[PDB]
Amino acid sequence: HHHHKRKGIILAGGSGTRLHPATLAISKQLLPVYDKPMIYYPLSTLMLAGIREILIISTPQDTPRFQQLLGDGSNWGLDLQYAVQPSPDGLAQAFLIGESFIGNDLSALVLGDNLYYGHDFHELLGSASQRQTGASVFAYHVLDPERYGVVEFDQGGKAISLEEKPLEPKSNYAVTGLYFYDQQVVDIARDLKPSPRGELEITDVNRAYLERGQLSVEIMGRGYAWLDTGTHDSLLEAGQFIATLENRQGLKVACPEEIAYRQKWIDAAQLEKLAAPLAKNGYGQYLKRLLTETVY
Amino acid sequence: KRKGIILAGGSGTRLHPATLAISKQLLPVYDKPMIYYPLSTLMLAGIREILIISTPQDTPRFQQLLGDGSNWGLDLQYAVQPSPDGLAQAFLIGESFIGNDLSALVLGDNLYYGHDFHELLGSASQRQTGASVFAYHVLDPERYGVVEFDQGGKAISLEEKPLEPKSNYAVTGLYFYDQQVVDIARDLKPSPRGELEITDVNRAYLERGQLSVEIMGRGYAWLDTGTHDSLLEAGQFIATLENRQGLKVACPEEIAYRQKWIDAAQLEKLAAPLAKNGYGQYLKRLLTETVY
Amino acid sequence: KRKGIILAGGSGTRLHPATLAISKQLLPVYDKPMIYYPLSTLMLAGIREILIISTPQDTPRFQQLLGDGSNWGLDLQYAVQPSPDGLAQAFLIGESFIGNDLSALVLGDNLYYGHDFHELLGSASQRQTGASVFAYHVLDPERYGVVEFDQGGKAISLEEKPLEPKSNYAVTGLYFYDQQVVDIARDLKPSPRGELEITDVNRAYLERGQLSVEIMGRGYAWLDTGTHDSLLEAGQFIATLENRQGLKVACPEEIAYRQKWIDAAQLEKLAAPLAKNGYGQYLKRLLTETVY
Amino acid sequence: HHHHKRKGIILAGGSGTRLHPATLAISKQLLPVYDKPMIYYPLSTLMLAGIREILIISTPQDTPRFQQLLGDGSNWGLDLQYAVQPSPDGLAQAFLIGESFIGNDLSALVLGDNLYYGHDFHELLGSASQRQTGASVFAYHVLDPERYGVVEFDQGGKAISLEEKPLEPKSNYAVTGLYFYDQQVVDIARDLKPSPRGELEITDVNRAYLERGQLSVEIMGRGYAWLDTGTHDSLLEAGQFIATLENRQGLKVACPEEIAYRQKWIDAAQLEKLAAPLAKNGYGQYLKRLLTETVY
Ligand SMILES: CN(c1c(N)n(Cc2ccc(Br)cc2)c(=O)[nH]c1=O)S(=O)(=O)c1ccccc1
Ligand SMILES: CN(c1c(N)n(Cc2ccc(Br)cc2)c(=O)[nH]c1=O)S(=O)(=O)c1ccccc1
Ligand SMILES: CN(c1c(N)n(Cc2ccc(Br)cc2)c(=O)[nH]c1=O)S(=O)(=O)c1ccccc1
Ligand SMILES: CN(c1c(N)n(Cc2ccc(Br)cc2)c(=O)[nH]c1=O)S(=O)(=O)c1ccccc1
Ligand SMILES: [Cl-]
Ligand SMILES: [Cl-]
Ligand SMILES: [Cl-]
Ligand SMILES: [Cl-]
Repeated sequence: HHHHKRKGIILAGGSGTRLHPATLAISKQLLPVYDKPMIYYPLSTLMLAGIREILIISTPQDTPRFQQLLGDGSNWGLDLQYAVQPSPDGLAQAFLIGESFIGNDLSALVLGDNLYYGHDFHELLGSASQRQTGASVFAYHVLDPERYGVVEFDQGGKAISLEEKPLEPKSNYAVTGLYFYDQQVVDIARDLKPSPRGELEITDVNRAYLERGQLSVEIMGRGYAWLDTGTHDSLLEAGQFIATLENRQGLKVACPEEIAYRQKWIDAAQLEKLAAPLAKNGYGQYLKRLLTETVY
Repeated sequence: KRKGIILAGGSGTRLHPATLAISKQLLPVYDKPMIYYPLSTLMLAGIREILIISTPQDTPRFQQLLGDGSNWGLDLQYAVQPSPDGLAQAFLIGESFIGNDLSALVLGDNLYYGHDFHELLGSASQRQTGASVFAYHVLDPERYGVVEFDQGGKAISLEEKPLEPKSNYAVTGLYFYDQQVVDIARDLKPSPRGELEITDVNRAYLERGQLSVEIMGRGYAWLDTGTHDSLLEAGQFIATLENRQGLKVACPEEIAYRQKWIDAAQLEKLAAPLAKNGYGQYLKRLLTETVY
Repeated sequence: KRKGIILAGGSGTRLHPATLAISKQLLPVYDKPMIYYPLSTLMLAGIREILIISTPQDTPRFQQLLGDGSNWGLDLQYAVQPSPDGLAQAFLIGESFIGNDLSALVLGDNLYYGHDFHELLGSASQRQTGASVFAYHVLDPERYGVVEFDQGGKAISLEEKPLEPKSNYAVTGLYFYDQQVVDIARDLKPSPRGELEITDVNRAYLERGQLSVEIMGRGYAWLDTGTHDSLLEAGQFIATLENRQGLKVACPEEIAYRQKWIDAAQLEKLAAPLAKNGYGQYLKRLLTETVY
Repeated sequence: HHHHKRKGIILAGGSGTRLHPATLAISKQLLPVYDKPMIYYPLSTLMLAGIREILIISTPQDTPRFQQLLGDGSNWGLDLQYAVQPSPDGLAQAFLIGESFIGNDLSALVLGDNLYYGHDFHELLGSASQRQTGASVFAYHVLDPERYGVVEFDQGGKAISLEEKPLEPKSNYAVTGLYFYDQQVVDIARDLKPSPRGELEITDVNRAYLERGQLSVEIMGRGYAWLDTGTHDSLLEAGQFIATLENRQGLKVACPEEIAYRQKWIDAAQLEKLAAPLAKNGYGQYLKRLLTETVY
């Protein structure tokens, strides 16, 4: 039968019991990093990549809290839809849950607990999303590559293997929780078998693209900060890091209102209304300052 | 016998958007939910029957977190504050819970630390008549109830958020009352800023010579949770203590255990669901380590 | 009468390159030089005659920083440790300074904080015979002198950096001795790792039943300065206390002032050269504020 | 009479009494930021700009400590010379003190207490130093522009005024403590008169270049961190910021040995020797890892 843009997914489900009891009353991706909820950072990340149709995947328990926080996205020039993940059966599951949302479009997956910062981050995202076929991932040098998907490179910089949490990592380059995919991903994810843990592995997805000669791995250099939210200690460092940048600059990191404003998905009048309910705190005052300041 | 209340109500829009999705006192300070700290404080004071007051939206979540308390040897109840009309409203909402008993109120977002905290709370809770509060030296007393002392160290006035504070001594968020507080609370009128003021309660006792203001010395940490920057500093402070010591601040299960409100067997069971993380490992280690 | 020693000697190459240019105990923890903290500790213990031992390179700089002590009502002297041959060498270098008197040793990079620290030090310094030390629960006891206690709480062994620690109780860097320590130090032989061990001194008193090990409870902060990460945590801990309180930890001038070793007029003069910064402003405010 | 590259200056003199008593025993620029002395960061910054001949200006009291720390630079492929600043008479004084060092060459001034971090920092420095005439400065958005030299821009992005610590800043763009100059600077600095404070102002120097149509002002964007070392509080945040980046990555910020190595001012054998004396700590172990790791 005859036939004739990129959608975003934020996976913000269960971190199981790993951070209990801190996370007994709410999901991790609603905990604040400094002044804003965690999910603002990966959300702003998708927005920075130019993505406006976004699916937020969470637990059944917490979907209402995400919905209360973010609405349908139309205040920030977005359309946000919602899906639930009954059981934390792995990251690749986002594509089965997100199958009808994705449709026949390209996609991007971002972990709902991943924080990024740096210069020309916009352009780094822009190059990944412009690649219309294949998958694109980012490799970041870390102290503890054993905890991550690890990329092995040959002498000419070419990616030649991927291993999920190897005990003896071939390099210190970890695959970050930000992923760009073409229209082949749903089918790749549908045919995965659970790993020995009992999860549908994103690293198997990425390996399938690697075996087709269609995985781009770009370096996210050391001049970027890819922050750890894995532990209570790392969470605290993430808050301190953002607080230090924000107090130094009088500018915010991953303020979604700002990113919409600079993308011109919202205008001055719209942003002025969003500042009204928050006028008596620093966040609404910050939104108001953005209306009459040129920031390069 | 003394009953406890934790007022863990709404902090307006002051910390939005971080508190949009959920109330402050369910956010963590480092490894545990903020409310673990004031709950632990009441438990250290020997108080086992405790009323938790939160917004109507968040009461299910406090309930889900803490249950009826029986697993930690407590008897928890729950009640709602529909609107943030002032801290003294705790005694009106809590009137039937209190009954004819002595009471203590702690604010749901106040963190305490220090040597002999147990005996400081115990000397306040043993005082069967009158009211006991604590005064603590702060940088910014305008934000609090401010105690003025005469040259003999005797408290002579209390002012709520004065524009010109008389000293740097702030009343902490921890209050012990006798059987008169309910009746004093019932007679309160709203202040200029629309609230039933805990400070007017304390002023009623001060006017009868019945307010014991004890100094919480500079060797105690009373931590600030009122701003994003201070919520952060507190996490860092707790983390530095717990990583130095291999011991936890305000772990309710440990406090129950050392009060002997639960025995070894029950603590073992509590450590089971969390066995794979540090928090349950910590509980397990408490069974066979002597900590002075 | 009891004399003090601060051992502020070399920490090898362990923290290089940060300590290449200058010794650790002249680096700041937040607003003040590390040594202000242990010096303040000795002063809180009532000790006014104090010997500062540093490397030969850095003694001029300790001298330049602190002078003879007379401006703060102290009597400071100085001596050198040519090589880091162990903490017990303090008593050999310090032999003639000590004379026939009681002594206390504090390590130059140890930070203490807590309620009733004054009375904890005072009960140790009042014990005119034997030796008093403090045991503190830590995560990593292998790094320290480790106390083992029997079931009655009585100390029964000390091991320096054991591979298999018997408890989590570390001996802190703060030691009170009677008139026997010099003679015990003189008889020490170097350990396998080439040092005159403070732990062998304490073991000599333990074998005579003369070692008082008191618990420094979990409500005290004994902060770690041994790593870059811990030096940082300490700055953050001090900063959080001082910014919350508008009061300083281990300001020597305040301690002198409250001991009444200097009077109002002398404190005023001390606040003059620093008047344009917070540290001198702080000193000036101490003249006309009552702090309990 | 007939005639026929860029030198660096680090100003690391007195911060007066402002941080006393912390700075009573040593100068500020020898205090560590996390694991390394402060002066390593601006030094590495000059090295990143490709500058190998560098003059360190300090107090007479502390010149030996700087010399003990850094030597003559030949271990790191540099030549380091030393000068003293008897009295803290302003930043522009570096050019009178440095006059014979500079000679007839181009120059760069960096404050000895300035910390920078970000992606493509190398390329940002490269563009400033390639400009062979005029001066080049960097403008950075900050919360407290009143404390700094402030750049005013017109509607087309063009710099039109500079004011030193204005009470009512025309923008939030502060001039950073990193400056590139052509051969005119010594003469400009010689003819300055002290300000009402009694200092030779770097902002007057920069204004003189602006009045000649020869000041380039480039934006150092918000994706860079220009950290504050002005206060005990900011110092502590600077240490936390570096510690968080370093523990996350297993890579160092402004390790001078590394920068020399990557510039190829030193070779593998030379770097191996520099690791020998530090082998039992993390810093020497880090130098050793750099010998057999490819880091992009
Ligand atoms: C610091 N960054 C940042 C930047 N650069 N910007 C400016 C910006 C926003 C949108 C566009 Br279109 C181009 C520039 C912003 O408004 N908020 C930001 O957080 S970032 O590009 O590194 C970043 C963006 C989104 C999430 C996390 C980091
Ligand atoms: C550090 N403190 C503390 C202490 N002291 N203890 C020991 C202890 C617990 C219960 C009892 Br009856 C006696 C001693 C504990 O198990 N957990 C603690 O967090 S504390 O008394 O300052 C404290 C207790 C509760 C909440 C906040 C601080
Ligand atoms: C916070 N502490 C402290 C206290 N408590 N005081 C008050 C004080 C000082 C001297 C005396 Br005689 C009695 C009380 C002070 O002036 N400075 C302090 O730093 S402390 O006793 O825990 C302490 C003292 C000295 C070094 C480190 C901590
Ligand atoms: C994080 N940065 C950094 C980087 N990028 N590098 C890598 C690098 C070093 C030299 C060259 Br030629 C090209 C790349 C490094 O070895 N150490 C560094 O600190 S940086 O460019 O932002 C920087 C360099 C020097 C001082 C402060 C920051
Ligand atoms: Cl980079
Ligand atoms: Cl105290
Ligand atoms: Cl204690
Ligand atoms: Cl940028």
